[PDB]
Amino acid sequence: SLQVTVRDAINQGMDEELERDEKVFLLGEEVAQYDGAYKVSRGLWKKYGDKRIIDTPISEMGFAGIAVGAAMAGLRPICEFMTFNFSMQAIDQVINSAAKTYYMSGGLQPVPIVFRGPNGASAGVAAQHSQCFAAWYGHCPGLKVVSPWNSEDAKGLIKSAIRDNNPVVVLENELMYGVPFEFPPEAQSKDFLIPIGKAKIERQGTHITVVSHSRPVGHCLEAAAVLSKEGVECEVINMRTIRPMDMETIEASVMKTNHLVTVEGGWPQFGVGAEICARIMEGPAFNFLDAPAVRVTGADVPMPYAKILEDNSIPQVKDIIFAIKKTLNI
Amino acid sequence: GSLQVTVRDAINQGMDEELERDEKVFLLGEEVAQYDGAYKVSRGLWKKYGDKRIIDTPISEMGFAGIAVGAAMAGLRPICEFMTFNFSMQAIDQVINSAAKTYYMSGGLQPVPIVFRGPNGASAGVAAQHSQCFAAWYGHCPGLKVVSPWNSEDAKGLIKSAIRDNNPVVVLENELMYGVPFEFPPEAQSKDFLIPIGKAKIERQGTHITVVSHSRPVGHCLEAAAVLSKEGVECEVINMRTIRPMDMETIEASVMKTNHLVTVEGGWPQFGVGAEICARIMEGPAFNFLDAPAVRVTGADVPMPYAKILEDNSIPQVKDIIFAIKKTLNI
Amino acid sequence: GSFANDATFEIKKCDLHRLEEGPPVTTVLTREDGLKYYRMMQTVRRMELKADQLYKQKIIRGFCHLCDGQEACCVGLEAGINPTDHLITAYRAHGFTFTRGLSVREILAELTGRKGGCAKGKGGSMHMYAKNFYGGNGIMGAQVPLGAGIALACKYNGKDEVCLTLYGDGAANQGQIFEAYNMAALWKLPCIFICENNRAAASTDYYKRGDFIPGLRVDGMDILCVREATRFAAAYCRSGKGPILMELQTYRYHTREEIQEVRSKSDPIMLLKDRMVNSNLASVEELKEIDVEVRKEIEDAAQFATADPEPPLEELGYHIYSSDPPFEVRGANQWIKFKSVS
Amino acid sequence: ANDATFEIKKCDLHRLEEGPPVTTVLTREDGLKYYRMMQTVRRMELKADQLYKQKIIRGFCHLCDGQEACCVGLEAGINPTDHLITAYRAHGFTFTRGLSVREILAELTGRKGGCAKGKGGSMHMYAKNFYGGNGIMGAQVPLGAGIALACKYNGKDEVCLTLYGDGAANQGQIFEAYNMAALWKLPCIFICENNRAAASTDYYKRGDFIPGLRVDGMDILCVREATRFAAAYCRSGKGPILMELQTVRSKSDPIMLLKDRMVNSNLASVEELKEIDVEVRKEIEDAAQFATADPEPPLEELGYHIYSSDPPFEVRGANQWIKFKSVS
Ligand SMILES: Cc1ncc(C[n+]2csc(CCOP(=O)(O)OP(=O)(O)O)c2C)c(N)n1
Ligand SMILES: Cc1ncc(C[n+]2csc(CCOP(=O)(O)OP(=O)(O)O)c2C)c(N)n1
Repeated sequence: SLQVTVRDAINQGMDEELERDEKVFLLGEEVAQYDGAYKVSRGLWKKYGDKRIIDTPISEMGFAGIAVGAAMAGLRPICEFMTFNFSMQAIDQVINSAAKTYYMSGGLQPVPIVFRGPNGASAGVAAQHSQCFAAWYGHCPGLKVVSPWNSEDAKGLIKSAIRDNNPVVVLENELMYGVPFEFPPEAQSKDFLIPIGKAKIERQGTHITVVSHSRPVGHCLEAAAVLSKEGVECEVINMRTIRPMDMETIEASVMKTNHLVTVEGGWPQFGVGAEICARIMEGPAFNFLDAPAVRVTGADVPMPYAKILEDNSIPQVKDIIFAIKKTLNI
Repeated sequence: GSLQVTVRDAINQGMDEELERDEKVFLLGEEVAQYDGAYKVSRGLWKKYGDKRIIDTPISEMGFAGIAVGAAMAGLRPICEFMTFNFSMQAIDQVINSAAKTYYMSGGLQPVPIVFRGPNGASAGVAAQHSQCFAAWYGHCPGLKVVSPWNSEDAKGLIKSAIRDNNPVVVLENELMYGVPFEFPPEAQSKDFLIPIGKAKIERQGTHITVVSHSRPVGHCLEAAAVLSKEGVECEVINMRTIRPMDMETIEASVMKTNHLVTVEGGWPQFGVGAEICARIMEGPAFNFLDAPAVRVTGADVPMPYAKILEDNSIPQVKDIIFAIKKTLNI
Repeated sequence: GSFANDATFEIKKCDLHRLEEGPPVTTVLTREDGLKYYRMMQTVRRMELKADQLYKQKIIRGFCHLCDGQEACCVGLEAGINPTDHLITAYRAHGFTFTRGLSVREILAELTGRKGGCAKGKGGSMHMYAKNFYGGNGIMGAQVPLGAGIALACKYNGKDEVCLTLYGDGAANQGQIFEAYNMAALWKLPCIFICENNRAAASTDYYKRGDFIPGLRVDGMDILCVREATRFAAAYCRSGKGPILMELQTYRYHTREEIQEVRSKSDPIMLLKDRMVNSNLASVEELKEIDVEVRKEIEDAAQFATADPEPPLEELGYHIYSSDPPFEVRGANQWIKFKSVS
Repeated sequence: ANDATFEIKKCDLHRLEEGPPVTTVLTREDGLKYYRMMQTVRRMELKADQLYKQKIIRGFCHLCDGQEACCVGLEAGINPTDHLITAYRAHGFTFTRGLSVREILAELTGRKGGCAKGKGGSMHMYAKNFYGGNGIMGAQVPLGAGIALACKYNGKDEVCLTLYGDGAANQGQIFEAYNMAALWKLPCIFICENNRAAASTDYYKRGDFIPGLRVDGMDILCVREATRFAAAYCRSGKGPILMELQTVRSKSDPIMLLKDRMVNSNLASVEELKEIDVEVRKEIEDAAQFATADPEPPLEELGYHIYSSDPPFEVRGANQWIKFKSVS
């Protein structure tokens, strides 16, 4: 076992897929000689060169469309947005040119492409650099949307994303880049894959099901550890995939715990938690709920700059515990 | 003294009356001037107000949308039309990052009075890239206000409120509703007719089930309610009108009487409008009043196909609403 | 009663931008190529006229943009490139779908939204795809970066293939086109940017809009003039000199709007007709025999497109993802489940 | 000496027959004002750099040190009734457009005394006729064209300066703004801040049909004169214009150039400019301590200022039981 950060785990994933398939290449801003805007692609340009690691100008709509074009022509690009806030300039290419193309062609033109980059809140980057796009991209047919949390999640999903013959959006997290995790030998392998569409239970529990994705999954584990000292066993579930989400794992947990709380970083209205709550109500686990499911989300505001204000615009550990204790009437 | 007025004419009345009221109001977009409007919504406006107020733009969505937002920052009150809202994705950064978030980031110093209007959602044979509904996307974002009119009253009252609001307002219209006539009462014909943003309207009183919808499917809900009424099932059809901030008190008050809830929408199911209504009803005071789980009627989970038989089955039909209602009521 | 095998023709001189020498002003047209180009143009013409008829009869729904009057472009460009080269355009792709190899039966059946269509009735007029034909695209300007990426793959694979990336003059102010100019020149992509000008913009010299990219303005009603410019531009990209911009000046047929003064003087089929008869490459009787065969083939295809049934409802969810296992997609309510197969 | 004439570099032209003059007159009063303004911006960015390295400032903090001849030179060529907008490197322009050093630093440190009450940070600071910094690159360029549209709309002969860096010069929306500005003859001055990924580095030519001029951005007198020329061009109704400012310390510091020019021509003494350095340096330390000792904004104001001219309402916090009051 090794100590591997999520940033190093993504670097391992992309490196192994570049070495495996010469049709795979990476393009984006500062991905080459700068070693990555967040050092995620460090050393890749020194290993593969201008042909496979392509520094692009600040022209989001332009190089995203260029990536999709190369994907239609038979290549397997990795298109990095510096943050996904900047993907809104290219979101027409993601949705209309990439996601919908295979369906419109009647099964003739596939688009094997990956859109990766950090997503959601950071630290002091204010309103225009803190938006979470999990619900937006998960809303669209023809896409696959994933949101890794730890190092295992990051490497396994980035490798599945590249090998999938369809557009995959990889919503990363900047604050998770530098966090180390125990990396078991199974994750160090070049054949390590995490299938898209299956969630992982990070903690077994019996009193309440807590579902989350990306960085707040760690806060759920912190909350569950505090509540465990009080006799409350939380079952924390890591979505991993946003579309198509693994509701069967959530439903099976709710049928055991009889309680559900969703935790997400993005905005509340029409967000990820809203879909999970609608699905349990339409689904077979609704009769097993002994209390309504509640959503823990970010504040319904543009992200403020000040440290004290941003801290209260993001789900905190005490916010998860408070919602959990409300659900259990304790 | 009522008149037969199409939704297209009601929007045209709204914009015309607000242009005459405030010289800071102007309309820009593709084909809005000499072509009389891509869907004839802005007919006659250029002949009345001229090049200064009705501005034909090139096909440069990100560019002229940003120009509108810029003009709004300098004190004007633009009306930015997208020919359809599929094409707004090229300009969506200006709506979200430049317009919605600015007043908050400025600390309350720089308001952005702007309106984004145009048809939204499915049409007839326009395929996948021309049929997307953006109600959930724009409703997801703070600093915006999102409305979705249905009939002629909705269109004129909301378009006038959108122009008078000092903040970015998105008006998601519907092309298939443009040519539909409705009885236009004398109160709506006035130049002072306003429909407040954030309040829903009950289109039909009922006691057995609450049916909430917005835009064109509201008419299908009324058609379903008329069919079920002959069978002894009284539906309470609710027209949201506003997507953000939606009127949950009106839905909650209805569920407390009917004990059943069905949402009907044209857009995609996952992370859509119905998902928020269902999540909010579960978090709210009305959850204990439900005698059955709330179910969602949405569009099919696919890119919009072209063929008539396929497109017809990718959109909520009246029989699909009746089917969901009878499932909820176990009849 | 004697037919010349070939004939030399004077072709119009292209206006240049950042180029010292342009395409030749003379070209050789053989009898076989003339008859081939003529049959191809007359097929595209009768196909668009039939589509216009079905559109008026409301058998075709939604959009139906016709390219009649521009037959020298889609046929002229095909004569100057290889089948192993790549091409992409916007929403007016009926002619290019036929010139890139698809049959008139497939194109019309797709227009009528039937199971026999090239896209199985899923795409309609704007989304038809073929081998090395990356289709029409409904979002204006979006196909320009897509084509630049196809050119990137051409350079990536190093088989000396080029990509033709077309856009109309109405799309020439899309910002993403200028982003594609800068990247294509920066990486020397074998991309031929083609602006289809139909005769809004502060500069109407579209062949100069690439600034650093050289351009040439071509008469798009002369098929031989288009063929020679395409051969020139394709050879330019194959030499590794990077991208090139090409403006095709054409006119669309779809009182003051008399404008028979374009059909009478500049019709591309009539120009190739007059050139071949005066140079003894073919007879007037020969070209009338071709018109009859083409008209019969279109009516036979239109009959197929009219009688062919709609796609089955069971295939509504098919082909959402490629190379994926089967799954179910949600319909109008949670009790409607469509099976989705790759 | 009361005044003195100075030689300024000749601008390279694009679609212009006659350009800005190659000589200009600088008065003693303007020189001392330009020097104090430039020296204040310099000491302010160095102080912010220290606080940024000390992590007192969070997130982004793009500094404009070395570009003091731009924001001060541009202000000397425009009126307070003119309009200006730029990207994320807006600290200098915030001060030249009327905000005090205390407000800028307190906003950088995220305190209630900031100009945006700690809500915006480094990239989103607004002032009178200053439409702020913008975090999305290129997006501010169409915005400036719209502000120029309002200038023409109101018809009081006002202009808008729209700045963008050389790294953003390949944003497609800029070319969309070029085409519409010339089409409608908008009084928009497109300004590309060039320092040292682009097929063409002649940024003053990228407007094609829009005329351009390339200016020495290290000479404050050359920036002022080129700006007056570009402003007069837009006020005459000739439409937009594009202006490239090119912006080592041994013989290119903009403060060192103006300092040497005024002393050699007896416009000021070395002792005067040193006494101004002391006055400016004291003002920076006084503002920095205020920005450090000032408390954070109160949590009760987290939801304030979401909509303008609206009735009060409450917004949802981290969970459905946290409610923040929102006031316009
Ligand atoms: C990005 C985008 N903006 C606007 C439109 C709407 N639109 C489609 S074609 C077109 C041009 C008008 O159609 P046509 O009569 O064919 O003129 P042409 O396409 O020849 O310019 C417009 C405005 C679009 N399809 N995409
Ligand atoms: C549209 C957009 N794309 C990408 C980014 C991310 N980004 C911010 S600054 C930057 C490069 C600028 O770096 P620096 O040299 O510090 O600033 P400059 O000298 O370019 O002004 C990038 C790619 C952005 N802010 N906006």
